[PDB]
Amino acid sequence: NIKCSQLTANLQNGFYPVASSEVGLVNKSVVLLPSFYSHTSVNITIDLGMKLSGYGQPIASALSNITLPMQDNNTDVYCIRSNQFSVYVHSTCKSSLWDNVFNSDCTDVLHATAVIKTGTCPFSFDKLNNYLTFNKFCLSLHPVGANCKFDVAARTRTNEQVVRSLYVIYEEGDNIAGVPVLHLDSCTDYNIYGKTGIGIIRQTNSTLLSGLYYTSLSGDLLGFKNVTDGVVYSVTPCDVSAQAAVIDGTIVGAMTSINSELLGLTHWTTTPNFYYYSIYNYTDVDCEPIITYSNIGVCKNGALVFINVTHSDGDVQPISTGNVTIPTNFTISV
Amino acid sequence: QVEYIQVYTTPVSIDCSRYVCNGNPRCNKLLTQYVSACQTIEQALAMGARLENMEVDSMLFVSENALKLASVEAFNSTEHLDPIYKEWPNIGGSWLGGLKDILPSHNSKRKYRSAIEDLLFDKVDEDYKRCTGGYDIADLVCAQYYNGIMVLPGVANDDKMTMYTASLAGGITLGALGGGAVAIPFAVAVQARLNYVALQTDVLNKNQQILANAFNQAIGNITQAFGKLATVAKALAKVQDVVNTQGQALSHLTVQLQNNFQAISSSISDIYNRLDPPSADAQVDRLITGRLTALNAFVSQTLTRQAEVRASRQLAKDKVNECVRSQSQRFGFCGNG
Amino acid sequence: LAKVQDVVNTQGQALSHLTVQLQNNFQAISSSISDIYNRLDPPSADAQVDRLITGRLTALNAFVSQTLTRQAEVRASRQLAKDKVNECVRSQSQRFGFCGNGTHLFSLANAAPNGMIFFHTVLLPTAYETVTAWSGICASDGDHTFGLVVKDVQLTLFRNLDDKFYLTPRTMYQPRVATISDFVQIEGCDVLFVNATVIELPG
Amino acid sequence: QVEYIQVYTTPVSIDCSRYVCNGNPRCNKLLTQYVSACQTIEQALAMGARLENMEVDSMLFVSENALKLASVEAFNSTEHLDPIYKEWPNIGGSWLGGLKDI
Amino acid sequence: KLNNTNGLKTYEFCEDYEYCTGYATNVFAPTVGGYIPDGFSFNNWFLLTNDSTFVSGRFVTNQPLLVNCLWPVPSFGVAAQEFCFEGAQFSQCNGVSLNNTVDVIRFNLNFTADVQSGMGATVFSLNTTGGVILEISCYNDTVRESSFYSGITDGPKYCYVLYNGTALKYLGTLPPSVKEIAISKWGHFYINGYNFFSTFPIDCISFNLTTSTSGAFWTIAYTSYTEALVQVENTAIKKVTYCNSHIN
Ligand SMILES: *[C@@H]1O[C@H](CO)[C@@H](O[C@@H]2O[C@H](CO)[C@@H](O[C@@H]3O[C@H](CO[C@H]4O[C@H](CO)[C@@H](O)[C@H](O)[C@@H]4O)[C@@H](O)[C@H](O[C@H]4O[C@H](CO)[C@@H](O)[C@H](O)[C@@H]4O)[C@@H]3O)[C@H](O)[C@H]2NC(C)=O)[C@H](O)[C@H]1NC(C)=O
Ligand SMILES: *[C@@H]1O[C@H](CO)[C@@H](O[C@@H]2O[C@H](CO)[C@@H](O[C@@H]3O[C@H](CO[C@H]4O[C@H](CO)[C@@H](O)[C@H](O)[C@@H]4O)[C@@H](O)[C@H](O[C@H]4O[C@H](CO)[C@@H](O)[C@H](O)[C@@H]4O)[C@@H]3O)[C@H](O)[C@H]2NC(C)=O)[C@H](O)[C@H]1NC(C)=O
Ligand SMILES: *[C@@H]1O[C@H](CO)[C@@H](O[C@@H]2O[C@H](CO)[C@@H](O[C@@H]3O[C@H](CO[C@H]4O[C@H](CO)[C@@H](O)[C@H](O)[C@@H]4O)[C@@H](O)[C@H](O[C@H]4O[C@H](CO)[C@@H](O)[C@H](O)[C@@H]4O)[C@@H]3O)[C@H](O)[C@H]2NC(C)=O)[C@H](O)[C@H]1NC(C)=O
Ligand SMILES: *[C@@H]1O[C@H](CO)[C@@H](O[C@@H]2O[C@H](CO)[C@@H](O[C@@H]3O[C@H](CO)[C@@H](O)[C@H](O)[C@@H]3O)[C@H](O)[C@H]2NC(C)=O)[C@H](O)[C@H]1NC(C)=O
Ligand SMILES: *[C@@H]1O[C@H](CO)[C@@H](O[C@@H]2O[C@H](CO)[C@@H](O)[C@H](O)[C@H]2NC(C)=O)[C@H](O)[C@H]1NC(C)=O
Ligand SMILES: *[C@@H]1O[C@H](CO)[C@@H](O[C@@H]2O[C@H](CO)[C@@H](O)[C@H](O)[C@H]2NC(C)=O)[C@H](O)[C@H]1NC(C)=O
Ligand SMILES: *[C@@H]1O[C@H](CO)[C@@H](O[C@@H]2O[C@H](CO)[C@@H](O)[C@H](O)[C@H]2NC(C)=O)[C@H](O)[C@H]1NC(C)=O
Ligand SMILES: *[C@@H]1O[C@H](CO)[C@@H](O[C@@H]2O[C@H](CO)[C@@H](O)[C@H](O)[C@H]2NC(C)=O)[C@H](O)[C@H]1NC(C)=O
Ligand SMILES: *[C@@H]1O[C@H](CO)[C@@H](O[C@@H]2O[C@H](CO)[C@@H](O)[C@H](O)[C@H]2NC(C)=O)[C@H](O)[C@H]1NC(C)=O
Ligand SMILES: *[C@@H]1O[C@H](CO)[C@@H](O[C@@H]2O[C@H](CO)[C@@H](O)[C@H](O)[C@H]2NC(C)=O)[C@H](O)[C@H]1NC(C)=O
Ligand SMILES: *[C@@H]1O[C@H](CO)[C@@H](O[C@@H]2O[C@H](CO)[C@@H](O)[C@H](O)[C@H]2NC(C)=O)[C@H](O)[C@H]1NC(C)=O
Ligand SMILES: *[C@@H]1O[C@H](CO)[C@@H](O[C@@H]2O[C@H](CO)[C@@H](O)[C@H](O)[C@H]2NC(C)=O)[C@H](O)[C@H]1NC(C)=O
Ligand SMILES: *[C@@H]1O[C@H](CO)[C@@H](O[C@@H]2O[C@H](CO)[C@@H](O)[C@H](O)[C@H]2NC(C)=O)[C@H](O)[C@H]1NC(C)=O
Ligand SMILES: CCCCCC/C=C\CCCCCCCC(=O)O
Ligand SMILES: CCCCCC/C=C\CCCCCCCC(=O)O
Ligand SMILES: *[C@@H]1O[C@H](CO)[C@@H](O)[C@H](O)[C@H]1NC(C)=O
Ligand SMILES: *[C@@H]1O[C@H](CO)[C@@H](O)[C@H](O)[C@H]1NC(C)=O
Ligand SMILES: *[C@@H]1O[C@H](CO)[C@@H](O)[C@H](O)[C@H]1NC(C)=O
Ligand SMILES: *[C@@H]1O[C@H](CO)[C@@H](O)[C@H](O)[C@H]1NC(C)=O
Ligand SMILES: *[C@@H]1O[C@H](CO)[C@@H](O)[C@H](O)[C@H]1NC(C)=O
Ligand SMILES: *[C@@H]1O[C@H](CO)[C@@H](O)[C@H](O)[C@H]1NC(C)=O
Ligand SMILES: *[C@@H]1O[C@H](CO)[C@@H](O)[C@H](O)[C@H]1NC(C)=O
Ligand SMILES: *[C@@H]1O[C@H](CO)[C@@H](O)[C@H](O)[C@H]1NC(C)=O
Ligand SMILES: *[C@@H]1O[C@H](CO)[C@@H](O)[C@H](O)[C@H]1NC(C)=O
Repeated sequence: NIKCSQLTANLQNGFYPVASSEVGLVNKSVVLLPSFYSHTSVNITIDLGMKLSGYGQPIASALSNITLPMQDNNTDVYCIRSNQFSVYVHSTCKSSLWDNVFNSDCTDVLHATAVIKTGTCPFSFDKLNNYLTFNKFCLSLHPVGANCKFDVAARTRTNEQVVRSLYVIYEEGDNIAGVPVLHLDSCTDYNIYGKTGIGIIRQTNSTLLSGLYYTSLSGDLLGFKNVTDGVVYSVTPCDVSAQAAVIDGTIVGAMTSINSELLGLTHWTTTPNFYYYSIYNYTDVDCEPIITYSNIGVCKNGALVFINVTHSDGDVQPISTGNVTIPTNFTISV
Repeated sequence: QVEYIQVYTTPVSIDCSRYVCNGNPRCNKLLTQYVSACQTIEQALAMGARLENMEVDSMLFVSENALKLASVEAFNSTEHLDPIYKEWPNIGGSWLGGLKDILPSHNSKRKYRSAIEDLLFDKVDEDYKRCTGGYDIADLVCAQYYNGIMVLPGVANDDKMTMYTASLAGGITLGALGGGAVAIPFAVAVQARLNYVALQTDVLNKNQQILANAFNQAIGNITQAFGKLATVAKALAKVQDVVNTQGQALSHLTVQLQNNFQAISSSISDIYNRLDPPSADAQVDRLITGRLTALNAFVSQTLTRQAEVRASRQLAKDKVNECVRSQSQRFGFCGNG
Repeated sequence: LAKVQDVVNTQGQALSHLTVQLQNNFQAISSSISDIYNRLDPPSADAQVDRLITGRLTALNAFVSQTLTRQAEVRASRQLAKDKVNECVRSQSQRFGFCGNGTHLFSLANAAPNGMIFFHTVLLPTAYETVTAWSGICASDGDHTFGLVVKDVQLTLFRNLDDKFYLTPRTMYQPRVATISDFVQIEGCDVLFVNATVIELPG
Repeated sequence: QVEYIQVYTTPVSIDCSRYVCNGNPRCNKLLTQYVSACQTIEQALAMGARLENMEVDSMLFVSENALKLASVEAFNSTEHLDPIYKEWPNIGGSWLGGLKDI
Repeated sequence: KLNNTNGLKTYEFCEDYEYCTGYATNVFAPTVGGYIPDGFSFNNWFLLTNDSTFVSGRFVTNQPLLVNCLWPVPSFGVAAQEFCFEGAQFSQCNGVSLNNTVDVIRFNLNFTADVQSGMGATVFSLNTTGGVILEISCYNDTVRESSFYSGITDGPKYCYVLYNGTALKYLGTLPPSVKEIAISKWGHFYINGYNFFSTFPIDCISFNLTTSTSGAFWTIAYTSYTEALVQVENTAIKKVTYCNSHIN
């Protein structure tokens, strides 16, 4: 892994940046503000019409139809009037013979599926059911007043062609949520009040009286509050940076901040700044440092030494009183 | 007279992959397509720090015998004084009233630290084991660490420099080099310095008391100024500027992670939670480009500052060698007078 | 070796970065002016080429700034090199610690990529000679008492087995016989002076 | 031989809000969200100019008696000469030909 | 200070509340112009936010900190009023009032179980634009949507927005550490400084509140927006400096 990160198969001795661990499968935690439960399903029906061109290729008709659920005696504008919603697409295929009359089912060559592509919208249609929150979300077949639009396309074994457009009118907020607990002390994928990420959530006994959630200077979530009992939870990344020491193409040690095993190393010691894991059988030591870093050095047996300042006898002083020393026996230094 | 000279910079380690991608596995594969972009930044930053460490290490040194004599207790005792110096009460003598503010004392928190050093380090975070427990909300330094920004100690350290300066101070009174720590009074060394300036032909009416009193009063007024005389003001301003610049540089790099770079959001997890991968990749590429440009600018500014501190350290080395470890024959080099 | 390698690598990298910026289209359809004029009519092509012009001018400005900064730094380094040549190679310096760590004997120079390498030959001691030193001589001519100090403050006065006075430098142990022209006569004496009569005085 | 060395720069003061907003009352209200941004710029410039002024002022000095003798007219006269130099016509002497341009 | 023990009642006079109790009071008299004095404690006072909360720092902000009037509610007293956001020059004001229009109204009260409403389950009654009447009501049991509920209780309290006597919106349970409620005439509600919900713009609002037998005294502040430098430590206000003069 270090070789792949460093883009070379022959590593020179030294220190290389690694992660304290790797993140695999995780659970999802979602936290929202209290509300009533009222869920709606929005089913969109797309009827595609296909013909065969004079060149023998499938052509998707512009006479394909989109049908939204019935609302206020209409099926051209459907909007949300509940607290939660989900969206589904149901597709159908028909065939024609250049007469624009669709009476037969779609053949194997002409079979197509209806796909809704992002278009100009700042979200995907398939991602609406991923806990996105709006103050207003409302779909139309007419372009007036629309903030953005999706693209309706027919996908065939050899092609994909846009046939229609679906327009969206939305207002940001948290009143409506699109839908398909809290996990503590383990790495989890969290969506807390619209803040999304991966990390570890822990319960602290701190007492912050103001606000709901807290962020860092870069915008990362650092903690949040439970709206029922006012308990503050802290959020930390579930991996940190570490330094691996490589001598003669092998891992001999690793400096880290988490007191947990990494990189296959078992033994460890504590230094005023970090934890040093190593192959050396820990419970100082005398060895020659092979590699150096900051104020410390690492030997060939994976042991840690601290580099001291240079020592000298001292400077001769301009004093003529008592017993004094004058240098006598001289060699040459270059 | 007081003079401040900067010797080293504060080394900063940047984890480029964690700065650009906030640990997101999908952003890492996208950043891989930028060939050797993080590697170049990391290598430049590491090479600069290694060169500075090598240059600094060939300048600091200590001697054990001089370290045994460099304390207020040693200067106030008559233990190490050579037998001929029986009339003298202690090493420091009438000069001690000043030397007590400059010499290290055991009435201090850290080893080899003096009162003036305490005042300077109070008037004008290194442990990252506290940023992982999650017992409270993280502070600024822990958050910067979460963003891939670490501040490390180098070979040049407040401990090694204190040992260096204490050994330099204690080496003035070391009478011989072959064996144990033999000591001479401070007044004897001052008399030798006076003889170097001009051969003293009045051996009877010596008036070193006037010089000692003036030195004590000057050191006392300097110590007052450091805790609450234009040289002291200039030194304080220079130290404050040096400290402020590095903090501003670090904070400006963290404020660039809140920039959209013409994308829908500034959060990679927010982009990958709202868009299909074909479009989320095109939105994340802009953040990757902008966040790499920011790191390149940071590296350039750091290398320029290291280049200037090189010359500053050369001047400091000359001052130590020619004003502290010897008496200079250059006019006006070690102060006005 | 590290310094020379860093110098070479940085020089190369600056030019490489300058060259790599010609593949950047600054919000334009292409980074090739010929292709732009081949694909678009002049009124649109000019508006497309303006972006390339602006971006390339900005790149040139950045290159010029970094070049001037590097030149100032090398100017300081060249001043240091000239001082080293004049005071370590073309003469012997009286400055402590300037031409290496130790007592400077001589220096040689060789050419290196973009500069010079200095070989400083210095003296390294391996032993110390211990002598009992004196600050002066309190001389008594029966009733008249005066003092003798040393003209040169760089010399140390001591006594051999036969109680003859010798002078030595403190840089190296090279004892010599002390004569009367090496002393200055003064009125007072000191408690740390050595007591001697006119018989034992230097000749 | 002639040598030139630079001793100081030409200091510049910037009013951050007047540069960004051309005295517009409405633009200043938007810049309040960047009040830290302008304060960082102004402090960096003022501190750099204060430190150069401190170092230049501790380098220059004059002597009142030396400035009296520092003129072409004073070197061409014998008014300030010690009376033991009565055999000399003036201070400048034969070196006055080149000292008159300095 | 009153002390009753076994039928014997004693009382002491207190000039400084902090001296007799150890912590500062929230009753203050605004200076000329409507500014909070320079040594105030800011105990039930928060920074209003629609986003994350600042923990520690210094910020120049436009906040409702210009006090048109401060109303100290005496111990064992009732504060009842139907206030339309247009002038707050009342005789209950502590100090000198201002004739400016009011933007925000803040109740600086520990909303514990000892707080009781004289309107029943209704805590606030809002008359919105067009004469639409909304109501904030907290009950001892949950209410189904578009339905209705079917002196003090103990346990959780569930709070609702009612439009025509039927539950329109569910807000949540009342937390145990509510210290201030700020209401803006544009319909925004801030609880401990955070905007939890909003309604239509409010033409006029009615309330009728009391702290019962606690003997606790609290304040209502009528406030307007102003520019100020605020220092915050642990999400709490430490110092407020108004930009009301040249040196300021
Ligand atoms: C500038 O240049 C000067 C030279 O002029 C350098 O000073 C010399 O530095 C060396 C290295 O520190 C000094 O030598 C060391 O002395 C130690 C003490 O000696 C004791 O033991 C020996 C027997 O071993 C006795 O003869 C002696 O009387 C003492 O009792 C030695 O222990 C050191 O040995 C080294 O090698 C062994 C073998 O591996 C190691 O185990 C030791 O740890 C050690 O590394 C060594 O000999 C020397 O005395 C200094 N000389 C002078 C004249 O000062 C400066 O260091 C240099 N400065 C800079 C900044 O580079
Ligand atoms: C509204 O809600 C708040 C909660 O935020 C309540 O506030 C606390 O209430 C208690 C009870 O009155 C106050 O307690 C007093 O604390 C003093 C010590 O305090 C300061 O320093 C400590 C540090 O240790 C802080 O933690 C603390 O907050 C204070 O700032 C004690 O000295 C007081 O009691 C002592 O003195 C009295 C009189 O001399 C004696 O009779 C006692 O025996 C004792 O020696 C007292 O315990 C506390 O200060 C309040 N905290 C605050 C304001 O932050 C409000 O009381 C509550 N109000 C209503 C209307 O219910
Ligand atoms: C949390 O989030 C909410 C929602 O975004 C924010 O709400 C806004 O709050 C501001 C107050 O800070 C409201 O601003 C006011 O709007 C009034 C109505 O606007 C109409 O009329 C004005 C002209 O009078 C037109 O310019 C405008 O286009 C509208 O047609 C204005 O009348 C107010 O200005 C008046 O009062 C101010 C003093 O308060 C005077 O200085 C003015 O001269 C004038 O007399 C003012 O502009 C805004 O309407 C709210 N938006 C809404 C309700 O959607 C919160 O501010 C935010 N909270 C925090 C703490 O961040
Ligand atoms: C800062 O420097 C000033 C001098 O510029 C110091 O003031 C001086 O203090 C000494 C006392 O230590 C005064 O001494 C004379 O001393 C003898 C001592 O026996 C005393 O008998 C005389 O009455 C007289 O005080 C000295 O005159 C005084 N100088 C001035 C100008 O007032 C001051 O103490 C220094 N502050 C420190 C050291 O922190
Ligand atoms: C899409 O809908 C249109 C309109 O309803 C359909 O076209 C109609 O087809 C019927 C026969 O089923 C004809 O009688 C009408 O005259 C047609 N209308 C028009 C305007 O041409 C069309 O078949 C649908 N397309 C599909 C199902 O692919
Ligand atoms: C906020 O606190 C409440 C109350 O402590 C938590 O609700 C409890 O959740 C646990 C675990 O699901 C249940 O066993 C309890 O019965 C619940 N208690 C009540 C009173 O409802 C709630 O889970 C906390 N919020 C989060 C997001 O964890
Ligand atoms: C300097 O060292 C000499 C030895 O080189 C010391 O002389 C010796 O002193 C000891 C201790 O008193 C005696 O036992 C020896 O007999 C002395 N030796 C000789 C040859 O006389 C001398 O005392 C030292 N001088 C000082 C000032 O410390
Ligand atoms: C400097 O080195 C010389 C040569 O090694 C030393 O002289 C020797 O001293 C020992 C001990 O007294 C004698 O046994 C040898 O015979 C000497 N050698 C010669 C060639 O004369 C000398 O001692 C050293 N100087 C010191 C240690 O101060
Ligand atoms: C500043 O000092 C200079 C001298 O260093 C003063 O110059 C003197 O000015 C007076 C009045 O113009 C002349 O008569 C003298 O001849 C000048 N002196 C010399 C030595 O040339 C100057 O006046 C001072 N300025 C102030 C404001 O006091
Ligand atoms: C120095 O003073 C002498 C004597 O006054 C100046 O020489 C005179 O120059 C004027 C023209 O400026 C002639 O008319 C006189 O004949 C000269 N007098 C002589 C030669 O005795 C001379 O110019 C002055 N030099 C300077 C100012 O550099
Ligand atoms: C209220 O008054 C009672 C008495 O009425 C006080 O209780 C007394 O406290 C003192 C110490 O101060 C004890 O020695 C007495 O024994 C107590 N008396 C009784 C009757 O129990 C009580 O401290 C007062 N409360 C205050 C001042 O807060
Ligand atoms: C606030 O609520 C209180 C408590 O309900 C009201 O007090 C009532 O006043 C009416 C007359 O207006 C009396 O008949 C009731 O007996 C009172 N109830 C009590 C004292 O418990 C009070 O009127 C309300 N204040 C207003 C509307 O301003
Ligand atoms: C809510 O406010 C509206 C504001 O219009 C009140 O309606 C007014 O009531 C007054 C009462 O004197 C009438 O004279 C006005 O004609 C009404 N205006 C309109 C536009 O209808 C309304 O009464 C208030 N509602 C409550 C319950 O107090
Ligand atoms: C009683 C009037 C309406 C109250 C509505 C209450 C509903 C939601 C607000 C939750 C506020 C949480 C604030 C933090 C509480 C704490 O610190 O314990
Ligand atoms: C008409 C405008 C005249 C401007 C005169 C400027 C006056 C004083 C100098 C201001 C700048 C001082 C340099 C920085 C140091 C500091 O701000 O303290
Ligand atoms: C998710 O939570 C379950 C319990 O609900 C737990 O057993 C499981 O290990 C968790 N999964 C992961 C991938 O951490
Ligand atoms: C919508 O489609 C689902 C399947 O996706 C179906 O079960 C459900 O009945 C439909 N809901 C409607 C039409 O309201
Ligand atoms: C909607 O259409 C139906 C016929 O399907 C009609 O009876 C009804 O009155 C219409 N709704 C309204 C509100 O007019
Ligand atoms: C490490 O050493 C201990 C004794 O200090 C021993 O018991 C243990 O087995 C060793 N571990 C190894 C060799 O892995
Ligand atoms: C490092 O130097 C210090 C200070 O002289 C000394 O106390 C310590 O023992 C040294 N460490 C080693 C391993 O020699
Ligand atoms: C020299 O003689 C004086 C008295 O004249 C005496 O005090 C002193 O100790 C003597 N010094 C030495 C070095 O013998
Ligand atoms: C409000 O008071 C100010 C003085 O504070 C006065 O000038 C103004 O006329 C008053 N406005 C009204 C509407 O009464
Ligand atoms: C609410 O209070 C009523 C009486 O006021 C009682 O009948 C009912 O059970 C209470 N509900 C709960 C959940 O305690
Ligand atoms: C409110 O409910 C009443 C009956 O309680 C009814 O007469 C009236 O029409 C309702 N108004 C609205 C707007 O629903």
